[PDB]
Amino acid sequence: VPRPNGLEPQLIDDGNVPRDIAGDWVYPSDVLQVSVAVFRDYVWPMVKA
Amino acid sequence: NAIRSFLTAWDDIRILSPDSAVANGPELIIEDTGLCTSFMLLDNIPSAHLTKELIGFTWFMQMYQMTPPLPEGAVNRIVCMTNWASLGDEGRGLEVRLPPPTDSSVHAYKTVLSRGYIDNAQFNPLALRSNVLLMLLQFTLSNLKINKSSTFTSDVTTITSGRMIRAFEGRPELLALAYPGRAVLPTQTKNAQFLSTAIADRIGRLDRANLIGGEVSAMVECMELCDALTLHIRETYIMLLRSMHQDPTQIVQIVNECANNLLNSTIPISLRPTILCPWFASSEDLRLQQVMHLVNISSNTAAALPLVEALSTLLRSVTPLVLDPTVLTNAITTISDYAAFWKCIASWAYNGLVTTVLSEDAFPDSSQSITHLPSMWKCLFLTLAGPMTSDPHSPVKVFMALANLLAQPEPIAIGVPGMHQTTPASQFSHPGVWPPGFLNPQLINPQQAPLLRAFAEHIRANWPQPSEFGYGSTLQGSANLFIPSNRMVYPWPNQPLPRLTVAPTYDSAMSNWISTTIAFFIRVVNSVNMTATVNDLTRRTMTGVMTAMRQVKTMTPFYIQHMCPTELSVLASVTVTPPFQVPFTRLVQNDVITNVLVARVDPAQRGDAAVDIRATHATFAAALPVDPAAIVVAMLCGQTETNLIPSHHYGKAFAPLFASNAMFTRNQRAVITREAFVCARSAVAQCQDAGFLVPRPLDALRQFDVTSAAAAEIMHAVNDAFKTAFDLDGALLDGLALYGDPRIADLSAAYLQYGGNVVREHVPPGPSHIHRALQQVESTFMAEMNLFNVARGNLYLVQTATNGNWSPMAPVAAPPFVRGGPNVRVVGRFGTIVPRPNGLEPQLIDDGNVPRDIAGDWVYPSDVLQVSVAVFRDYVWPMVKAGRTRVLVELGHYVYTLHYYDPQISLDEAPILEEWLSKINPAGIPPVPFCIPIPQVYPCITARRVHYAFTSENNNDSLFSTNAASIDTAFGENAAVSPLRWPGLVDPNYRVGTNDLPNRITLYNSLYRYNFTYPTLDGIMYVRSAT
Amino acid sequence: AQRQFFGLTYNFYGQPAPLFDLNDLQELAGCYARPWTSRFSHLAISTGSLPVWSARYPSVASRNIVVNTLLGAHLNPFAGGQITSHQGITWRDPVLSSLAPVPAIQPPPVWAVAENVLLDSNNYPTYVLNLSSMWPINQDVHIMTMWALSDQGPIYHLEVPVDPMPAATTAALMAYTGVPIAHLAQTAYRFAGQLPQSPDSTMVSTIRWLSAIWFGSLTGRLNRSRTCNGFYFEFAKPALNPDQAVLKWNDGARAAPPAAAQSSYIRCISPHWQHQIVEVAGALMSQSVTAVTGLPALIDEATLPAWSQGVANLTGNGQGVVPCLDYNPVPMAAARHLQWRQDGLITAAQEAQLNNDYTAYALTIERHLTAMLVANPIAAGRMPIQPFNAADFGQAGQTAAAVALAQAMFV
Amino acid sequence: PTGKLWRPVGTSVATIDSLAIVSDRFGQYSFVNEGMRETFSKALFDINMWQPLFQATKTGCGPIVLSSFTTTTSGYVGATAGDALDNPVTNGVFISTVQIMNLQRTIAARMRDVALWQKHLDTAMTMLTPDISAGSASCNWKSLLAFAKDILPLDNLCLTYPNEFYNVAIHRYPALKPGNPDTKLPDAQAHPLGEVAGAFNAATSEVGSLVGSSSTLSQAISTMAGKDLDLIEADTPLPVSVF
Amino acid sequence: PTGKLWRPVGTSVATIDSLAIVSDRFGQYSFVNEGMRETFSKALFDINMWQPLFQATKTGCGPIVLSSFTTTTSGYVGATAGDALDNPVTNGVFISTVQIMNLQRTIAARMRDVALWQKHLDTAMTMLTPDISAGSASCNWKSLLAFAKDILPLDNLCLTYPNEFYNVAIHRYPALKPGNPDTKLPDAQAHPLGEVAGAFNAATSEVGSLVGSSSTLSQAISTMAGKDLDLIEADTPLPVSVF
Repeated sequence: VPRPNGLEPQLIDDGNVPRDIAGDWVYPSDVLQVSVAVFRDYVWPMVKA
Repeated sequence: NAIRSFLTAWDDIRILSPDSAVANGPELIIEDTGLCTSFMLLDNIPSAHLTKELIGFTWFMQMYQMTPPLPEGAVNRIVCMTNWASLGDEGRGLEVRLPPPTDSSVHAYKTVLSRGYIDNAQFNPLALRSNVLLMLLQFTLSNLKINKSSTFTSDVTTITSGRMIRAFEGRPELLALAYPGRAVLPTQTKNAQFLSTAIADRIGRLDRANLIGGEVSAMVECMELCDALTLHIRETYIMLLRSMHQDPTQIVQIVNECANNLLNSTIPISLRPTILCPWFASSEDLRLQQVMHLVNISSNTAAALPLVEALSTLLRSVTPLVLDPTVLTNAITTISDYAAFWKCIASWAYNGLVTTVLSEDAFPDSSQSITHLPSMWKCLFLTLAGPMTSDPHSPVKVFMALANLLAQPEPIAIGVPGMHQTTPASQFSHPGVWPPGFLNPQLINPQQAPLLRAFAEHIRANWPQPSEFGYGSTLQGSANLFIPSNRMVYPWPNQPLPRLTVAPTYDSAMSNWISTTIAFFIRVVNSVNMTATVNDLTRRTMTGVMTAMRQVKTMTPFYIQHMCPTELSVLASVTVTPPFQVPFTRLVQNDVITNVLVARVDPAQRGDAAVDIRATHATFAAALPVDPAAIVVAMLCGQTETNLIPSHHYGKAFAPLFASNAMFTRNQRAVITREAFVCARSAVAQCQDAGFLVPRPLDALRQFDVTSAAAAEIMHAVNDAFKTAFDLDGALLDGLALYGDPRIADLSAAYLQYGGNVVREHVPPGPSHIHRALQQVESTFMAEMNLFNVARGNLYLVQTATNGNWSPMAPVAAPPFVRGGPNVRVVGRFGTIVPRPNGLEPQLIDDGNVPRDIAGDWVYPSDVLQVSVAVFRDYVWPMVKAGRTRVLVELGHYVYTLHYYDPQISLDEAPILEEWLSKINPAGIPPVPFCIPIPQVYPCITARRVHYAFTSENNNDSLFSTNAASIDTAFGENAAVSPLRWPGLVDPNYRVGTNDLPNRITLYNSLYRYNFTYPTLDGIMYVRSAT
Repeated sequence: AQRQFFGLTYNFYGQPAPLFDLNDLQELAGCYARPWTSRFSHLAISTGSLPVWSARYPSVASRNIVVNTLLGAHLNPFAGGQITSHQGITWRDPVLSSLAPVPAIQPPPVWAVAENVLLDSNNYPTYVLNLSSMWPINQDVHIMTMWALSDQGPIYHLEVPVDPMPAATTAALMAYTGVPIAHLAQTAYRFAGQLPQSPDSTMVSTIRWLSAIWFGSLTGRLNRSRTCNGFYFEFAKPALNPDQAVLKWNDGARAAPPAAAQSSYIRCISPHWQHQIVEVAGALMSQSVTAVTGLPALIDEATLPAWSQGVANLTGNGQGVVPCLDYNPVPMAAARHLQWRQDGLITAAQEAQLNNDYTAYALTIERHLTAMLVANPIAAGRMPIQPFNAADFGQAGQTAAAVALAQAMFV
Repeated sequence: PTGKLWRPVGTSVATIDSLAIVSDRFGQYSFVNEGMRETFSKALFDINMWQPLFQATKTGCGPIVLSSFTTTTSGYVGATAGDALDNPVTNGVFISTVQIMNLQRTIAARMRDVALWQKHLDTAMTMLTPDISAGSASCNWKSLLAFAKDILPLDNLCLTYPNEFYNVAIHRYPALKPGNPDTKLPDAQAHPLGEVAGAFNAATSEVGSLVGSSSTLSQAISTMAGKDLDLIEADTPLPVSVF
Repeated sequence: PTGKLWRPVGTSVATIDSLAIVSDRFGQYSFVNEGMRETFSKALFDINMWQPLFQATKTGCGPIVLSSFTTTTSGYVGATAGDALDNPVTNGVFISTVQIMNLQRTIAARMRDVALWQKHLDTAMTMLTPDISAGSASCNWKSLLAFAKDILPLDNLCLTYPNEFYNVAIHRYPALKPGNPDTKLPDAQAHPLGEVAGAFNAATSEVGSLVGSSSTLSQAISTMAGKDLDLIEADTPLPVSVF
């Protein structure tokens, strides 16, 4: 979920409560399959940093 | 278009939004930045060219002349004309332009029943209330627009300097009219004198900046002139919109739930001071929209079928299930398109508008034996496919088919009187006719009729147990009638899609049914009786084939019990027409819905009992024949695509569906049908004397009792007006005016269960904003009918030869003679002159029935005058021109039309009058013709002229002012500019927003210019992911 | 218009410096480090129902609770006249926009850290001589004042006249129909915080009429069958997002104007307001009114925290004060459902049903805050949670009196 | 309902223990049931009557409306949480303790005020038996007045305010009928504030006096049940106390 | 509210002076507060009871409904313009003076009528103590009747109307239970018009008699406050009058 005026895009966590990308994530593979388009656009630029 | 695109996350492909028409949306948003008015101050008689005197102002050298804010010249009336100062993009093609009182305003009063016989030069006095209601209904609809706020410009024009007025680019001409008082040239003249007392403060805009998003304000408070009536109508429509506004943010949840999480999205939406998403309709409304579609479809099966195929497509074009007999054929072949099926599941979603019965061909002629193989098979197919249908009588027709075939080997007595074991199975289609033996297997004997006591035993304990499931979102609004809110009713028992395995795929309700049946027939084709005609080899070949079917690995039984509910649940939300669905019932007999019917009024209060045509059809819903032979195949061969992650599949499919904002078209067409109803029901309930409780502000206007047939026209005029205003597609409300009584009270749909019980869903339309305004308008039409040319009160015809002063409208002298007064005789019906032999003069026939003589003064009820004008014009009319008689025609109201003349040109009025009598006939009267003298500015020797007409009530209220361009007036009925019309502009005790409405249409008010933005969602949409 | 706001800086809770560090200045949403016109900035673009809260900001009122101590830590003007600077951070110029690092060549005097500094407003002559530019600052400081004069929930102010809604009010309100309470707070605040309005402006008496019209709905008095003047708030299932309110319009049986004025300050004692976007919205939606129009009277010293005792021109103790009726979300909504059952909106079975579905929801609010206060103490540095203690969460004060106020406010 | 009003207290659904006497800075609101308003109104009514004498002598302070001591709270009103739960009253009319104090000391202070004047009015009124019990009987007003102008001792208060006492009087003695201003004649009927009560005390010729015969009965009924006249010749041991 | 009803003589705006007792051709409408209707209803109720004896003897004139003496006016009702201003009553029920006269002389005329019969019914009723105070006790009806057929002196009125007095009686003595017409047996319960009152006078075995013990107390309370028993050994000068 994206956030307004300069705020980190929250990555909807497991419990279903959007959390933030700068941290440690556990990607249930299946998820990563129907989601890469996103992964690569928000978490990926993050991992490189 | 609420939604525009939907870049799906997994697929990354932008799905953009797109006998039964394609439901389009109602044109809910029109707006004009021009003056909010529909009562212009058109001047009538032009000014006699005075010599200006004071010209425009003189800035330094230049001399700025400004356009006179108010109409100047002889006589300036207040001629009604919707959107006359309209300066917006467009307008709902439909208005009200009445010509100044000097012209035949008659035309605008000829909708309802006028068309056809009435001469284009006269209105129907009998159908006046009916014709004024429709005339105002167009004055409302016409004025249903939003007021964009335009662009202001700080005025630096002295007196009003500092005030922020409004631009008006479209046509700068308005800026003059818009603010009367802004820069008033001291030229002392009726007009200028008045405009002088204008409060500098009232002009321009009130509030300060306000919610300034970016640089423009969210909603300013212009002050411009705007007739309280028009300002009030729009202030109603602004509410109609807000009413159905939908919180943009919640839209994510609606989609999330309506799709069952299979599809989850996110739609960023910039919240603003302004924003307006008219996409929401309450369940309260959606039900009046449901029972509405129920009326348009009616008994007509052809209009109901479009609905079940609309779904039969979506269903099939989205199912993971792929039907194919290859496997089945192989299996069977050794030892030896499916619309029917899809039009059976999509048939359940509408079980209650169109049931699916079994084609009569399926049944095996009751006179045929069971030994007849082709027959016993046509029977086995009639069972395997039975439950698959939605006929409340299938469990019987099925059992019955076999009770027929073996009528001799198992001769069991049938309880239902007048019917015997050999009665064609089809025939049984009423919960009454059900055999008692079938209702209780015990009744049949095991050794008397083995197979039957075993077959009924089978059905009593095997026919699928109905069930249900929720569907759609909770923030949606049920929209369904009989079954609980946003929650359907399914034939077979359903369960959450279990991880495919050998268990769920053989334990389904249908698997059991398909199984135990084939099991049962295998013992039937092996009966001792069969021997008679069945060969030993072929009897084995029969067991060979029926077993192939039973053991065939069909995957549909699993789909129709785990995966098919999740489709309908969703598919039942993305459809412009929600699913009408009466409860399912397996064998419970007395409660199995016999009839389903819409009632245009609760039976109790329903005068002239008129059942719902639907009753005529045998089965309660449009009986759509489905072939068993086909359905069975489909049911016996439904393998799914090898690789199949239910998650990804259903996801990809329901993606394109939510891209087409067809879910919101439903909420929109809904809030307009509830408007067109609370307004239709009212207009037809106001023309009949008795009938549904609706405030009758127009009860004084003469209108004969509207029959059932007459209403349908007041009904087509209302319904047809709405469509034109909101340009809609298909039916809408005409279903009500095409059969039955157009005179509806309160709609209700109810089904009666054989158990002698009638559940009746009443569906009262929640407060119609449009109608609330209309009422306020009708209420105004009474206190201000002159602004529409109509005039109240009787017309006197006493000849008056005065050369002095005249004003037919508001006559100062006392009524020539009251009706029940001394010596006045009412002319009796027919008004028959009786010629008298010999010297005696012709005398009129009295109302007391005893002929009296003409010389004197009569009271002519317009009804009589219209059924003998010929006799009137040739006996009493002349006796009137000669100052001998004084008639007093009685018309409650009517359309007057006056002609101004030169008080200096002596002219008799008799001719200008008979022009009138001439056109009067039973079918209708032409506008009453008064002759008023043009107000002279300088003392002038007036000429003697004889006048004949003039009213009892004062009807010159229309007259706005006379000689605005003069320091005063010397002769004609002079009328200074009344401050009353402008309590806002003139009076210091005004109160922003305060009307007067019911009593007097104010001009310079205080409207509230809006500046709405229409967010158009287009978000990302992620599927669920295998696991 | 109006220029004379008496404020009060946030409490330190026994901590050395103000509860916020350097990073808070360059993290605020919207306009860089400009604390003015912030609050409802991170909510400018709605994505869904889920409440916007990250790692550093563990709750809804977390964004505001932080901009408060950050605000007071840089409020020498109005309380001293100077501009000062805290930890090398100061305002650009007299207009007071965003906060940049202390300018060289001519640095301001170092701010003397102090707890609860009374703001006089007139002490800074530049304010009145430049009102049309630094107007938002008045609305914001007022917010901080209402938040500072309470250790448990922002103290706003309800009212309602003796006579019915004006003719200009009913026409202005019929524009915020399908608008959740969360959004009404955003439109209300963003209104009174950008241009000097008048105390008797049309949009001011309507937004105030919209706040008190919301309290009755929150109490249940103004439900679907009892409107104040055709306006109310329909509440959805508590288990299905109870945050949704929306100002629906109907034509049912309206109530009646009270015999007298019901001016009364309200508060939410239960620390639940922190994570509830509905409570924070209801509070800030009312504060927008007391901004353009300073406190109608003084606040009661009856209870309140130990630091708001006898303020300059905010909290009194005499006869010119107005009592503050504080409530508790759980018992309030438990009494709100009880109103619906009385008139026949819900069945007697949905009475004890909605209570269990809500008390479970309010439990999630409690389980969340308690887990956040432990994660982010107070002695660490910042105060995104505000030390409420776990001994509370269900000690409902005179909530029963707030309900009796709604019954009296709409007879 | 009756008793003090209670309202839900603490976290939970309304219940028999949720409730707590809604006390506060004013004391506890006790409900003012229909009949209990009859008394305080009947008490204040008898004071308002003396309005013309309160202004004349600058005492008093305007008419005492009972609606100045009450309020319009709402909650459950009983004697105990348990039973108060069965009396949900909405916008009932309760009087707070501190108010139950004024309506008390006001009716007391005013009661003294009038009790005094009311005594002077009397030594002058009864000083000419304005009450007969069979048929009528007048006494030309001039004389009457010019007479009491004498008798009345120099320290009354009916000589310092004649038609300031007279106006109070007219409402207590349906004997004195004031002459109507615009026809300058009596009225036949006499309209004293005690309109009904005074009608039902007249010795009605059909039966002595309802107010009398009624009480002489309820009075006897009291004794009959009280002392224990019933059981007067009971044949069995009875504690002397029973006597 | 209480007192006579007033209305704005100056019209519309009702201030503390634009009022005036709304008098007229009927006298002055005085308000009939809730409790004061209890009396006139309780009085008329005790007369209607004797309905069967009024018809039998052609006297009376139908049942007396209290709704025949009142009206439904509306205005401000107080004791004086000043205080009447705080009692705006709409469509209250007032009884005009001339009416307060009939409801009076009617209840008086009828009261005589019944007072007489009611006396005959009694010399016959109490003439067989229809009242016990512990457990029950019957007396086979035939005998009872055939007995009083004797005793009762030839000038009673219970011999001229047996079951015209009996029907009046059944409503006053829950001892006489009439045999139901369609089961021709008693009723166990006895339903006399004084249903409640008669229930609350029975000597309840738990505590003597509520009607007794209640009064013997209020009676004593009267004295205690009255004479001035309080202050009985006060140590300070007291006017003999105080005694």
